[PDB]
Amino acid sequence: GRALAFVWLMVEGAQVAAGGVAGYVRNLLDEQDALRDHLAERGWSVEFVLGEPFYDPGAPGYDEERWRRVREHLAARGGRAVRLVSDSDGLDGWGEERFFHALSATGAQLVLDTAERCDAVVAVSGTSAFARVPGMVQRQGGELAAKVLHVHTFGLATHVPSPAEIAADGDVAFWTRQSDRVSVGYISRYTAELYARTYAIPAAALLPNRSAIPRHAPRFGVLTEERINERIAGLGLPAEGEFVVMWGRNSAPGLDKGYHLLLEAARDLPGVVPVIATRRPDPGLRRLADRYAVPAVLLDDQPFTHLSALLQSPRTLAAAFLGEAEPGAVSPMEAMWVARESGALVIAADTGNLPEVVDDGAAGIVTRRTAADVADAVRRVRKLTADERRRMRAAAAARVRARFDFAANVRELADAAVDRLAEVS
Amino acid sequence: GRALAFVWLMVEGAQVAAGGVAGYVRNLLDEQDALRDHLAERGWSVEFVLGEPFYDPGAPGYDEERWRRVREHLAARGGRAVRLVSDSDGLDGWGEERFFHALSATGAQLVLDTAERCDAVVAVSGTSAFARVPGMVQRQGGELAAKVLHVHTFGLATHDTAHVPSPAEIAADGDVAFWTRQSDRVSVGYISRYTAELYARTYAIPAAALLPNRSAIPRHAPRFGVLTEERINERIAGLGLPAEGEFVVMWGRNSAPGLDKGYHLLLEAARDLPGVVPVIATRRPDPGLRRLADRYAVPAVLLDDQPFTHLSALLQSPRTLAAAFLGEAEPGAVSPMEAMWVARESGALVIAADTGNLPEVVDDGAAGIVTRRTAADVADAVRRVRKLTADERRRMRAAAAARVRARFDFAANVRELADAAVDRLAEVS
Amino acid sequence: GRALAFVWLMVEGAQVAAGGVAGYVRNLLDEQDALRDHLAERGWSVEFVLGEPFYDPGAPGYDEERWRRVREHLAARGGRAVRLVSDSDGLDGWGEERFFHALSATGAQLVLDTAERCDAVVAVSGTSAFARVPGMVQRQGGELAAKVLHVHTFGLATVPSPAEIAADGDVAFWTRQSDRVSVGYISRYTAELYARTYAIPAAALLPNRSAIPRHAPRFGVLTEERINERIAGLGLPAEGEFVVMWGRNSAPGLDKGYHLLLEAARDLPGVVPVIATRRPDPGLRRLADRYAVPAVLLDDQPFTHLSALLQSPRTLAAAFLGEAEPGAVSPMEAMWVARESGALVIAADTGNLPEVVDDGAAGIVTRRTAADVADAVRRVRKLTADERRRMRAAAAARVRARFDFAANVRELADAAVDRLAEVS
Amino acid sequence: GRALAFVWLMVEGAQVAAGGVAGYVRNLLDEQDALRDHLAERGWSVEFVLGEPFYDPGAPGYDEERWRRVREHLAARGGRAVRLVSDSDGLDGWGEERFFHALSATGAQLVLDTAERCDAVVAVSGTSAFARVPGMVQRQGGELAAKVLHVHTFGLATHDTAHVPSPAEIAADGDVAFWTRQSDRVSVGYISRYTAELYARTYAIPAAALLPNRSAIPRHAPRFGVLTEERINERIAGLGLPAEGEFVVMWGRNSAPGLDKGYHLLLEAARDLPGVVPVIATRRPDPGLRRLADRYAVPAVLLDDQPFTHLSALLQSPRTLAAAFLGEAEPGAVSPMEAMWVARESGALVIAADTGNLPEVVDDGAAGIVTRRTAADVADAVRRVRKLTADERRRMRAAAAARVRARFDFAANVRELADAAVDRLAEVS
Ligand SMILES: Nc1nc2c(ncn2[C@@H]2O[C@H](COP(=O)(O)OP(=O)(O)O)[C@@H](O)[C@H]2O)c(=O)[nH]1
Ligand SMILES: Nc1nc2c(ncn2[C@@H]2O[C@H](COP(=O)(O)OP(=O)(O)O)[C@@H](O)[C@H]2O)c(=O)[nH]1
Ligand SMILES: C[N+](C)(C)[C@@H](Cc1c[nH]c(=S)[nH]1)C(=O)O
Ligand SMILES: C[N+](C)(C)[C@@H](Cc1c[nH]c(=S)[nH]1)C(=O)O
Repeated sequence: GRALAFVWLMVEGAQVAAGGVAGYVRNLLDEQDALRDHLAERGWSVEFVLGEPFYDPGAPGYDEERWRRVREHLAARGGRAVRLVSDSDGLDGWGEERFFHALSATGAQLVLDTAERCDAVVAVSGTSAFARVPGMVQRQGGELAAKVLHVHTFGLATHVPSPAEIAADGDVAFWTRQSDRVSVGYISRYTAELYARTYAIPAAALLPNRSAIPRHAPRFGVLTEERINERIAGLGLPAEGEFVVMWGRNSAPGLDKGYHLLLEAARDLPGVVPVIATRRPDPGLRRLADRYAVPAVLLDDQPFTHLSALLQSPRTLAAAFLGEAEPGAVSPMEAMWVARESGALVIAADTGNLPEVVDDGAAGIVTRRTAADVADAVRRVRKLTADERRRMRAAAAARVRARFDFAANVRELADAAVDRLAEVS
Repeated sequence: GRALAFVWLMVEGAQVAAGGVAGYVRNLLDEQDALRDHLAERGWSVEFVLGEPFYDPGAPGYDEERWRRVREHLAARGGRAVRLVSDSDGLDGWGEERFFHALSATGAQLVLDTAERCDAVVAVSGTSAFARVPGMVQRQGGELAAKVLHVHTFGLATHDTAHVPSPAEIAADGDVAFWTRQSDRVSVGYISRYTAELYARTYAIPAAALLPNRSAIPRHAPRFGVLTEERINERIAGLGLPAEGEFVVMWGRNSAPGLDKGYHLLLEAARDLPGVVPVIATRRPDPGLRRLADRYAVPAVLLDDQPFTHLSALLQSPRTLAAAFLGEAEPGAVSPMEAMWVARESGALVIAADTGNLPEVVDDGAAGIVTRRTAADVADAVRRVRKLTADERRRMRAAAAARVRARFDFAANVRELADAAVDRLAEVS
Repeated sequence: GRALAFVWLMVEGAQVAAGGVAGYVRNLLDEQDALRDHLAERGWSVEFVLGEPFYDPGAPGYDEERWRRVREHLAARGGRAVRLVSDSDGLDGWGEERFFHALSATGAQLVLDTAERCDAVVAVSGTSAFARVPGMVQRQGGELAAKVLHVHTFGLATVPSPAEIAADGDVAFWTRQSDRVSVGYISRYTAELYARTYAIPAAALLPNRSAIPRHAPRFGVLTEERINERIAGLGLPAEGEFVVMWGRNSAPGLDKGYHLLLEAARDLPGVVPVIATRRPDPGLRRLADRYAVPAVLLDDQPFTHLSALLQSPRTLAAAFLGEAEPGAVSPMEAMWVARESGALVIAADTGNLPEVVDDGAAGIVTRRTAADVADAVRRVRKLTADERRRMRAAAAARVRARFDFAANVRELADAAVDRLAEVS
Repeated sequence: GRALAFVWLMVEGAQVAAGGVAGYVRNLLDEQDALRDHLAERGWSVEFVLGEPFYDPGAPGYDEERWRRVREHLAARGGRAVRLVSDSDGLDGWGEERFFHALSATGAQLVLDTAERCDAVVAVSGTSAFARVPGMVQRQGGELAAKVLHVHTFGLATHDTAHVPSPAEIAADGDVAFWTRQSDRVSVGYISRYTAELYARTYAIPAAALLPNRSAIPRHAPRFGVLTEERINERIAGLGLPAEGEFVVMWGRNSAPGLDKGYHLLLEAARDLPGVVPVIATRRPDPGLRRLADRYAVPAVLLDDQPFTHLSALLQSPRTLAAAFLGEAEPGAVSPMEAMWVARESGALVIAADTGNLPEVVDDGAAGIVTRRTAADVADAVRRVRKLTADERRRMRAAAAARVRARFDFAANVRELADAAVDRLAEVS
């Protein structure tokens, strides 16, 4: 009576790796053995089942060898990776009604077939593509469905999504209210609040699946001053100036990252040099800096090795996250973590999950989204004594360890799911 | 800037009539001319448009002469009735994804085509089958969509039935809830206290997106006339009622999946009620209730396709103890309102289940008897009606009649909807 | 490279048994050991996988014990039964687009999961509910899909629902498009019909021909003692030569033709129609009296009593007079149970009926008029006892040769294995 | 009994114009008055109704002034233009199941709403997106459906593309093929020899359900006028053409996931064609063609959003050796007919892929050069054009122009459609 399975239903991560869902799957597999050991102590024998839509080898980001490494990793542990029919051509990984409906039907199939051979199943489904899985299983699965707890995560349609997304998320919201076995896995304090209010999700049906980073990954290593300086040598940084760093996607219609707010505020920050690394070159930001006579360094297509060096440089005053609400950005967590010994302190807008990340001012600086507010937040960082920066840097590093550690947060999900199984049963 | 159209998207009401939606269409057509006069005082020239799915002549409740009268009534006033494609047989006024999707698309079409030839449109869509209309119009209709205020109304997917709503119902009502919070031009018309609280608590719809469309009856309709004792006995003489016993009356659409009208509860309770004769009038014959009555050895009069003249007489007869309404989760049933009103002088008192809108109708017990949905509770409710003091029987009858006048008057409630829609339109401009 | 699986995708037959698909599943499992033996000698180790939509225990025909038996039968043989999500409540076993789409998606999933652990798969899918399975596997399954041969069987739309038309049009497209997609025809009639109606290439038509399990006890030869014992309660006249018909009542757009025999009996002195319908038929009563025809009209009769009727030396013929049906097995049953005595078969010239009676060599073909029926009966009466011997033997041999379930499921397996080799 | 409507259900042609369907709508409207006169002689009074899916102003090819012109053109003749709900954003004239199902439902609605006010309707539906309209009308429309003859036409799901048609395309065209066989009132309008043979061989459609709707051009349109050498040079002068080299011209909608126009095949072949300059004018700019030309070091001139005046000049210039049409499976392309006609005096000869309707257009080699769809064959085809004797070049140019006159004249071919539909209408009655 102790065979426990986690079924991870993910739109990418094995055959294809091209975004945040795939990173989640990879950190998951790195944590599998530790999670197995942890749950053995609670008396469960854990296996992992991974479900991913069939991809065509010509899909963007397809990697036959990554698929093979995933399959071997899970098989070596008595788990399995299963490619799922999605009534599609295999080139995308997203779609409309037909894609969502078929992939949810076969994701549900995988859950029930896993329930057939196990004693208990935690089905962790992600995105609108799998949002119908809980209702399909719980409506039709009979005694097998009563072995399953669903945790559906990674976004509910927010108030323009497609009709397919609206309907699928409306379906999972219905089933979360309807069934004791359907929970929403919230990725942040912000989405837990949003979904309770927006979808009338009951508190008892909200379960933590909180976004985090894998703190021990090599890409987060602390760098020496010597290595920092040789990595940033080709970035064209000025010999003088305190850097305030931002990076990410270019601002877009409906996606204001707020880079312009730093450039505007830098007008009133003598000795501050904005350093902004966008996905692609940004002529608009160049024209804005030239108009304001602000000496910004504007980079593009920078690798994280180089952002980390920038963030760690003693010349770097802060890292700024000034964008509109996002539910689960991990970039500010990466900044607080790689700067654990030197460099940036974090300035965060009061939107989305950012206040939670900087602990509402205890591990970083919160600002409203205006140039004057951002200017005042920058000089609040400059005003800190060396000792005060040391305390806030330590607080930010501790906050990542305490709240945004991937190993702890997936353990938190598993414990909550196992606890909820017992309570429902 | 004066041509205002109400577009009513209704799953029945002209070719087909079986339940409350069709009664609603009859009610608004009877009130249309008065509504036109009233809205003209508020500065609008009002036209009515009715969209109903094409039906096959084999459909239950089909009457092509009713379709003729409705189409001609509307045409004589410059309005129109329009039969709507729903990608189906036409043999049923419900369906799944294909039915909902095609009907919402063509209902959306009718809205936008009306918007193109008018200055403003109030699009009143009813039930999950049309719940996607607001989103289809507002997503794709461009400038024509900006002339429309949506009011989506009537029954919806809920957590209050043992039968789980279909995926199509769940998706559609999720879609319209999304659009109430996404669009200034998408409101829901609550038909009852029960649906209003459901919109806020289940669907998280903001209070500003709620508009009144409260279930009600046309009190002055001749079919609600008080009857003489002679005319009562005349009408019930051909119903096969036993010479002895007191009647508990029920009527309505047959129970079906997703629609538990609770007739079986009265039959069950009647084997503990020795002098009680259930009288159950369903739209269609119902062999299933006959098997239940037989199985229980319950003497019950099971009727079908009864005209309201005969139901009214049954409700007013001194031989009738009660009329019972035992639906699992009525969103906004008007039949208990009809009983309270037609019995204002004599006859039945109302027994109502403690679910859906029924407690609001009987004023939580001041205007009728509230019962849990079990055979033992229903039997105890019949006994409660029997044991009332004379003063309490008179008081409850008067209170029920007064509640219909104050809360469930169709002329008042449809004017409330229309005044709220005209105000909301002014707000969004 | 020797692991072969047959994946049978069926809307019923384990959790639920109500119609012909369930009977097919039951006869197939009885034949599994023989098929395994037969295919082992062709170099294949054979596993059976059964996929059926999840049913609720309240579904009509639900039997938890039949489900357990099928489960044990397949597990004992290294196979499995798999219940399939169909995005439905589990009460029906049929539905619309949502049901067809989900059930085909998970049917396709079961095929591909089977292909992952085997070397070759024959995916036998049935009815419009699984008709999208070949397309979903072959469009998206990659290298796993190239291990699969699809045989889609049990009906193409020939007024069906939009969902049936679309699903069957999809599989027709895929049968033309893909070397790995075949249509399993159940009769000579449907093989011709699908070639003409759906432009199915000849190389994509594969036999899955309807048949009966000849050796089932329900087809046992009865002594005259047992025959007379079983028909004693049927209210048969002391005199008269019977012409027997049985099956469903005639319904709108599905005329079984019972009235044609009653009308023809007006011109058949000494012939007594015996008609056993599913439910009582007051219309047939009204019509027998109108014509002063002495008919025996029965309802709800078990095959034990039908078989006794068909075997009685008093029975002249069994008649099958309805409009086109693609794969009726009732006339095969009549030809088989009368192999030693009783009825010879009269068949309308519709659907699979001419094939069944070998176009007159194993029975009497008739046009669907009362005069033709009466004439057909006269021809049966005219036959000498030696000609009746000839035709009864031809009819029994025809069932053994063409309508034997064990042979026809072997014929399917051999055709699919040959097709597999040819595609590689 | 004289009121006849043609309902044209078109995925583009008013709000949006990019390809052949929109060109057909334009040709049709210009020919409307002559069709009305001609059908008046056969006893019918004819109205045109146009249905096109709602588009957002951001859709490619959108022009609000074109929409207004079409709407006024039809209104002035007592007809109408109707934008149709398709349950989509309006950013694209295609989609999957949702788009197909909603647009077919509202197309069917427009057909039936037209049948209610007319005596007879010819419903011309185009492409897979409307292929379910005949079945939707005929299944559910009752007496109104009995006034309609359906003619379904244009591109469809085939086995002739490397990209497999989508499930929605396969289902919809399977559905119209079924209804063609099931209903006397459902025909398909073949636009080419290729689609006629495909209807019969792929979809088993009976020959009596096929009516002609053969792709054609309005030869007398001013845009097909012969140009002087001076006017040719003035129009080509602003296109950035190199001083030296002979041109091979292509133009059309950009290639897209289910639409391989073969532009890349010409750029490929040009690596083996030292004196040849490809000139490719796509509706939209096309970064990918520039990357391919750069990768191949081919000095192609890549144009976008060119007016037909300038394409005509390119095609007539003696510097132009050929116009190439290299689509994978054109159901009925008219662009080769435009080249054959406008170059009747000078300029291009036509190179046509050996697939789709293209071999029929060039009379299997008598009116142009047929090529297999490979780079090596396309380059061979260009060389074959160069090596023609003077007599054969002259003869081919004349044969090409004569073929358009004889087989691809729009005024004759749209009259042929209308006469065949009117004949078919009489037979079903
Ligand atoms: N005359 C008659 N009217 C009926 C019958 N069944 C239902 N109705 C009417 O149909 C309407 C039912 O509406 P409601 O009580 O709101 O329930 P709904 O049918 O579930 O919407 C009422 O006006 C009933 O009086 C019947 O058998 N005979
Ligand atoms: N002026 C102009 N017309 C174009 C362009 N691209 C396509 N067309 C016209 O659009 C129509 C294309 O129709 P056709 O050749 O049948 O191909 P389809 O687009 O695949 O239907 C023809 O009339 C073309 O001349 C362009 O870039 N400029
Ligand atoms: C099918 N259904 C969901 C059970 C509803 C549909 C409906 C009809 N009237 C109203 S309100 N809703 C019903 O019939 O009550
Ligand atoms: C999307 N599609 C199937 C590739 C077609 C649709 C179409 C547009 N015009 C015609 S004809 N068919 C196309 O764009 O050519």
